Amino acid sequence: KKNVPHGAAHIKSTFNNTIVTITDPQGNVIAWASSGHVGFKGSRKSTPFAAQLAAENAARKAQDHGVRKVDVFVKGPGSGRETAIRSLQAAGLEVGAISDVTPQPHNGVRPPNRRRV
Amino acid sequence: GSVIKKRRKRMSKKKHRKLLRRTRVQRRKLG
Amino acid sequence: PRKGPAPKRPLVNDPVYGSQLVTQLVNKVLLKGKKSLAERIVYGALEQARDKTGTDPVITLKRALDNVKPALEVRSRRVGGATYQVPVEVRPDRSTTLALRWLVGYSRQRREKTMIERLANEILDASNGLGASVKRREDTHKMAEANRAFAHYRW
RNA sequence: ACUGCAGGGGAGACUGGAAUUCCUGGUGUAGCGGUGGAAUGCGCAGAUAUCAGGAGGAACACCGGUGGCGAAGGCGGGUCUCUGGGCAGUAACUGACGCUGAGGAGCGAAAGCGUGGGGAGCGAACAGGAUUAGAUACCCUGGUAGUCCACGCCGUAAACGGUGGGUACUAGGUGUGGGUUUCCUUCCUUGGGAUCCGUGCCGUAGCUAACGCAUUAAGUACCCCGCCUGGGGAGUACGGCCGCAAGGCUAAAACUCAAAGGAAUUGACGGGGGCCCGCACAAGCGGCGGAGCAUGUGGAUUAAUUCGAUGCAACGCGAAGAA
Ligand SMILES: [Mg+2]
Ligand SMILES: [Mg+2]
Ligand SMILES: [Mg+2]
Ligand SMILES: [Mg+2]
Ligand SMILES: [Mg+2]
Ligand SMILES: [Mg+2]
Ligand SMILES: [Mg+2]
Ligand SMILES: [Mg+2]
Ligand SMILES: [Mg+2]
Ligand SMILES: [Mg+2]
Ligand SMILES: [Mg+2]
Ligand SMILES: [Mg+2]
Ligand SMILES: [Mg+2]
Ligand SMILES: [Mg+2]
Ligand SMILES: [Mg+2]
Ligand SMILES: [Mg+2]
Ligand SMILES: [Mg+2]
Ligand SMILES: [Mg+2]
Ligand SMILES: [Mg+2]
Ligand SMILES: [Mg+2]
Ligand SMILES: [Mg+2]
Ligand SMILES: [Mg+2]
Ligand SMILES: [Mg+2]
Ligand SMILES: [Mg+2]
Ligand SMILES: [Mg+2]
Ligand SMILES: [Mg+2]
Ligand SMILES: [Mg+2]
Ligand SMILES: [Mg+2]
Ligand SMILES: [Mg+2]
Ligand SMILES: [Mg+2]
Ligand SMILES: [Mg+2]
Ligand SMILES: [Mg+2]
Ligand SMILES: [Mg+2]
Ligand SMILES: [Mg+2]
Ligand SMILES: [Mg+2]
Repeated sequence: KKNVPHGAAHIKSTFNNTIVTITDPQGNVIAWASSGHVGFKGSRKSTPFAAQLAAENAARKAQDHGVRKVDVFVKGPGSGRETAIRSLQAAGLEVGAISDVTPQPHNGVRPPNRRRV
Repeated sequence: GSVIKKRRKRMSKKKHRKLLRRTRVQRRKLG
Repeated sequence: PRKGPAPKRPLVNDPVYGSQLVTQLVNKVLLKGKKSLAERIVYGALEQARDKTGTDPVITLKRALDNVKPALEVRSRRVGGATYQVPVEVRPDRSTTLALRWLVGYSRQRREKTMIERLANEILDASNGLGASVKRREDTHKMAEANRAFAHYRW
């Protein structure tokens, strides 16, 4: 019963996963279908195919609640950063404004030890 | 191969420290 | 090999049928050098077929081949600690040859007396979409579609 | 001394924002996390995600550099307070007051130790998961000390430029940092030149075993100090001094070897890099390993089972004919 025509697609594309959330402009999530939600597991959730199915699922579920017009906040150093937003484009949302919101620490918390692989 | 010269010293020092740690108690603290 | 692709071999038109796919399917069927034998087998299959088809036999065989033609296969590759498969598009000259090679392989194990009418009913049931190679088409297809996620490694 | 100058030099107090974590709430549902692939793990009791607020700790993105400063170790979010050194110019002052420095004293990364705080993140130990023949590891999930603060202790680092300090001289070329000074001076160009102090690169003479150094010397000389006298034993034992401890400092001998070493050359090799080729893989076709037999060989046995061939490149081989 919650009807809102405008929204924001927050996209988090980490080296393992992609998470697409559709919120109102105020910032209240409605749909969040992610790369595990679309059938995937393990290392296959890092792939752009999983990205462009998770974004499609999020887009359709958000349209079911009535969003035509989304603006995208993308974040993360993952490979599903463009496949996802074209998936939202081609699943019926209008892309609107595109930004980048990847956090940039002003040399704050000490990072974990480098992998000796 | 100048690192070999460091490795011999390293092994000798390592074994000496291991012996001291084997004896940081009345094994050696009495003596 | 290393120095580009190798030239293919031309295949001349069939005398009985003004078509090349018969001339190439018979060569697939060929084993140990009995061109005569394989040719009479293919011709007997089509000439047995026309009675139960009514349609021209090469038209029927084209209908079958359009069914059993592959589009996208499951070619393997190992990258890290685990090998997996890659969905890759199949060019038509490979696809038709693979399809009719499947036809020959599964007609060598189908349940009738002898291979003349074995291949004959193979052709008609592949033109009608019910056969063993037919079901291989849509099981290899779904196996490759379940690995489309790895299509981003195209060598 | 005076006038200027540059600077993350130091200390103290206050203070700023990003980000991580956690908490409170809003939304919202079945995943999240992680890997080469997983699992342990987190979540379905509402996680991940997203929004708002809040708590706290640590480090201070962009500036930022090859740069600057400091004796070295080291030093940067901002502001204020206190404070050290350095450089240039004037020639006002003193008039050799200099250099070095055995001992000695101070300073001295990180780890560590004591007491008291603090603790976000990271993270020795530890635990689980994974890998593996094993895996006391590398990878993952957590995670204690510690990392932070105050005050003491420690006094060691590849504390390195592996190059002690001072001074004088010995082609240049080109950057960059801080001053001063002369010419088109208002043609502004903030160009050209000179000089002082840095800081780099390249290079001559010279030096070097070579690598290379080369006005910031590893050149040419002088002064003073520290240190070496083959490799191990050993920076160890004993003694002593210091330290809460860890341990540090000083520091041998017996014995043993004929080497140990440094640079460079040629190859070889690499689970190094690049280019390429080969039925090498790949795509196929047909086989062997299964059966029987032929033949050779290992083994065995016999009176002899002649001898040779034993990865590829020995084994239907010497043997293209053993009754
Ligand atoms: Mg200061
Ligand atoms: Mg915050
Ligand atoms: Mg907490
Ligand atoms: Mg909550
Ligand atoms: Mg949250
Ligand atoms: Mg006088
Ligand atoms: Mg002294
Ligand atoms: Mg001190
Ligand atoms: Mg410390
Ligand atoms: Mg402490
Ligand atoms: Mg302790
Ligand atoms: Mg404490
Ligand atoms: Mg760990
Ligand atoms: Mg373990
Ligand atoms: Mg303080
Ligand atoms: Mg030392
Ligand atoms: Mg250092
Ligand atoms: Mg030294
Ligand atoms: Mg000197
Ligand atoms: Mg200079
Ligand atoms: Mg030079
Ligand atoms: Mg020399
Ligand atoms: Mg000796
Ligand atoms: Mg000692
Ligand atoms: Mg003693
Ligand atoms: Mg040596
Ligand atoms: Mg050498
Ligand atoms: Mg060499
Ligand atoms: Mg090579
Ligand atoms: Mg060839
Ligand atoms: Mg092959
Ligand atoms: Mg056999
Ligand atoms: Mg023999
Ligand atoms: Mg042979
Ligand atoms: Mg005889």
